[PDB]
Amino acid sequence: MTLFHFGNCFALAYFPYFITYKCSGLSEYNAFWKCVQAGVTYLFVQLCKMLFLATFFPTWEGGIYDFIGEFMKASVDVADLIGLNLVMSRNAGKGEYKIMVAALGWATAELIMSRCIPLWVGARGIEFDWKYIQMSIDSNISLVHYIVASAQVWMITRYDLYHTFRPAVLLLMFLSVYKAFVMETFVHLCSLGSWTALLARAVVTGLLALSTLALYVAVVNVHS
Amino acid sequence: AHEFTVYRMQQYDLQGQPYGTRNAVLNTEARTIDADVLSRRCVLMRLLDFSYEQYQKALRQSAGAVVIILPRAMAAVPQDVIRQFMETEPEMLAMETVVPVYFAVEDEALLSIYEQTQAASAAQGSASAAEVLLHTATANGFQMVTSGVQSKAVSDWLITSVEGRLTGLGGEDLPTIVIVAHYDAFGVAPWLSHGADSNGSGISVLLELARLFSRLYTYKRTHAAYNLLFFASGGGKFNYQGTKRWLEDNLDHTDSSLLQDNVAFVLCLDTVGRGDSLHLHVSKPPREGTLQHAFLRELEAVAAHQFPEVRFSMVHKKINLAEDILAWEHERFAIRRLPAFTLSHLESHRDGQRSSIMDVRSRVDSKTLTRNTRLIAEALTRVIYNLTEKGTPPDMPVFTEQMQIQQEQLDSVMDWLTNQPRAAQLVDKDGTLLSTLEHYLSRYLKEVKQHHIKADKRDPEFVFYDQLKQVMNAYRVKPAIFDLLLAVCIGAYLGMAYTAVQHFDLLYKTVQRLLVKAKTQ
Amino acid sequence: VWKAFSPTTVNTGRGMEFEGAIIALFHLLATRTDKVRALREAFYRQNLPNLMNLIATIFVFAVVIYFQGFRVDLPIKSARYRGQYNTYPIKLFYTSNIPIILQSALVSNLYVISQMLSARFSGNLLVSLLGTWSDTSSGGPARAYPVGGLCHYLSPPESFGSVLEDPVHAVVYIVFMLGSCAFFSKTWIEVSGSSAKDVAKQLKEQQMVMRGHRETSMVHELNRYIPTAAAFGGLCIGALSVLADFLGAIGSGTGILLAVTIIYQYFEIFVKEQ
Repeated sequence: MTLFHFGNCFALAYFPYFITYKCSGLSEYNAFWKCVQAGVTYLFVQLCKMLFLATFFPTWEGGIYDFIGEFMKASVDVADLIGLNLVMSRNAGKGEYKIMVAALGWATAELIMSRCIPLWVGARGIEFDWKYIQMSIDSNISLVHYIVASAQVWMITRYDLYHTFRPAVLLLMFLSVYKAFVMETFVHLCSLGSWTALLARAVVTGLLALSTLALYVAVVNVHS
Repeated sequence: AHEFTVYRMQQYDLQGQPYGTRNAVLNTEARTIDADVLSRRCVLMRLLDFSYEQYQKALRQSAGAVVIILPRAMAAVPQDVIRQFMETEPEMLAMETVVPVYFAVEDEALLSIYEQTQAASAAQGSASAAEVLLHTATANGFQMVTSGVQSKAVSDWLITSVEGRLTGLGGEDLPTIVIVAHYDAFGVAPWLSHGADSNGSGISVLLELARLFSRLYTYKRTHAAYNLLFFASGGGKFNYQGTKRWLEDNLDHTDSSLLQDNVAFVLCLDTVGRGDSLHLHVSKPPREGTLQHAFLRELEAVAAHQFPEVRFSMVHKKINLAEDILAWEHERFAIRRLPAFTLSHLESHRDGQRSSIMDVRSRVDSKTLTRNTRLIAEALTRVIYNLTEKGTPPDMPVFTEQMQIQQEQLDSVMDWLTNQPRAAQLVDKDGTLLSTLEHYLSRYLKEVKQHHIKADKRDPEFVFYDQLKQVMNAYRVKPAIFDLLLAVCIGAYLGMAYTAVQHFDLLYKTVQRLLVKAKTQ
Repeated sequence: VWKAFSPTTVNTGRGMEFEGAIIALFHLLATRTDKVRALREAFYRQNLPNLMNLIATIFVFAVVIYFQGFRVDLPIKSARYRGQYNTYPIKLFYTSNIPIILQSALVSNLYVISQMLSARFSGNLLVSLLGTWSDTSSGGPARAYPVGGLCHYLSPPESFGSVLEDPVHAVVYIVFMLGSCAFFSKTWIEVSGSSAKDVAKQLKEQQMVMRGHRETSMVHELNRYIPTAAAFGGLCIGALSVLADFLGAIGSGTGILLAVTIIYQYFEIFVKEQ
């Protein structure tokens, strides 16, 4: 049973990334090595982020929920945007290709580092927990979030982006960076159940995706 | 997961005969007795619902394990359920079972698990196959795992007996009366074998007698012309191993002259803490004119005159050498030809109360114990000082005022004995029980000594096993059908995701049209 | 690699700690609520290999490779055949790791002799001058440090703190390492047959001639660079070793230099044969 549950969790986490990779046409462009390079960039950025946090921020000893600490972590999450920009600048191609390569490589690298080991050790345990399935869904939400963030970074980095659109892009980037902190604060404040928290994260990511898509379409059409 | 303590049914070999459970490791799903198939399952039974037939049914079905849930208050449990369990308990111990049997004290989480398992077991019969599949898929299974390793034999367990002596006025040559009580408890679970009545009451009586005689022997005016030996024997429930070794050491060795020729009689105290009936068990009826007969006459006279409520009678059982286990401690002395008898409230040694985990401090009545102690003390004193020949009437109690038995000191001794289990496999040489018993005896008695018996390596009379106490962890689990349904759901989700990505162009065009319309308006 | 990834657990008094810096970092991050504090402890652990030490080793490794790449290209033409242009590279580390190896072997022999003399002949003035050894079990696996004599001056200071406490010792050690490396490099070129004359002979045997220069002229041109390259390279190698030791790089500054240069020379041999 434990192997079957682990296989189901692994399939749910992994297959959406493969489907996105095949359907987006990245396989046609032989982008796999570019995605691997993006993942290496993610590993480098995450190491720099951990080093920055340890060097500059002492751990708060207050028992109460560390609102300052979570806000600081979200502020450090800007490094992920910088890394995504570096990956897109390093990668040549159409804007959609750059966005998809950066998002897919970053999300896959995060999935491998953060969820595979917990899936491997925990999901093979005797005890059944919904948390592994929730984490597998959360990886798909992270993948969508990274796609949105990469699209936003590409739009802001566009030389031709009109000044009217620029504040909207900056606001969307701000919301994307602070989304994790806001969601954790909201879940703590409302004592939300794990399923409700996952649903709320999905809804927020979907709304961000829809707004980013609408802005992207408007920006492309304004130049078409 | 929920972790709770489980007490395993004891494993031991006596005279080469295997007893109890051989397995200590469990890794099976929990089920109730109601389940049709118990094979390779952990069967949960409550003591209130426990029946010997259902336990046999689980063994017949090769249950993976049996866990018996005990109510937290033994006194609270109805006395009929306890009586039935006590009667079944010797048969259960006598029967060797491969299936591990554990005892768990009730906990709210354990009860909730038991109820959930019972509901899951019942639901399977009541519903159509589609409903059963849906209920099974949504149901939570529990997996019971023991943290302990497989049990192993203890090759060098030592049973320790404590002896103390009071010398009479005239020295060692004077006739010696030996008062013996075994301190060890026995029951289905050693950790639950408090043995308050069996034989905590007897130990309490022995200690009170030791105090009273020590006080009498302190003063020359009250100093008797008898030697008194108080012996607290280990392994009484295991064929009186400690008594046998102590007899061998005293009688085989010429230096220990006290027992060879000077033993007036041996009084063994077993289960004297309860009941209004008192039975004197004798291997051979005392001959007229012998000191043992004098003691019997004094005991009957004191019971009839001072304590008419107490029904005293003599029970004669011939010793059967064929039987592996001696019925009474006095039989061991009788084999060595020492005159000995056992005083007990039990009509028969086979009573379940004598060897049950249900023998707890609440069962023992302090008033009954005090009365029996007074009767024994008066009878012994009357024999020792030959009061009846001196013309002292039977109705008059010697033990009044300064020599009155102390019911608070008896209650304290009973509480101390019952605070911890005194099973022979749990009583270590360095244990607090032995050290306290030796110190207490040493206060009132002279020449307190500890005798240690070890089973022979070539032919061990008794073998004990470890893993009597373990932690059992109940893990929540889902059945394989649930995983199959989840896999189907995941496949459908992946198909929907693939179609959504394939049709994303339609969404993109729709958004482009909506944005154009918004610009136009 | 072992210090980086070792799964062995060492029982530090507070707790069982993984020896491997990376494994310890992951275990501490997983098991500790204070992830930032656990990371800081992994970076600045006093008793076990640190992540900072690993980063220092990586930085040294990159720096050493960068210096290794420095070369002076001398244009050589085949005299017999027109148009064949080769460069004869005079590397900055012309004498290779051999000056380090010779210095370390000499120091090692000195330590062995000193420890024997101290063990067998306690209290003799010559023995004390050569070295006095004391076993310092300061909350760590026992290490015998030379507390007096020449061996003390030859020993590397364990930290910047020790350098601050004993500045004279650090200066003497640095001067000794640089001077010995330069001296060994110069002597090695003469002993090795790698002098400008010998290289010119090898080029003549290979029928390679510098453009516009006779074979005799080649010796003079090579003799301008090779002695300077040898001595400066030995000094640079000593300075890099001292810097890596002060930075606390895992595997030692000497070890890292030796590994990098040996790997580079093996790679060059592999490419040449291939």
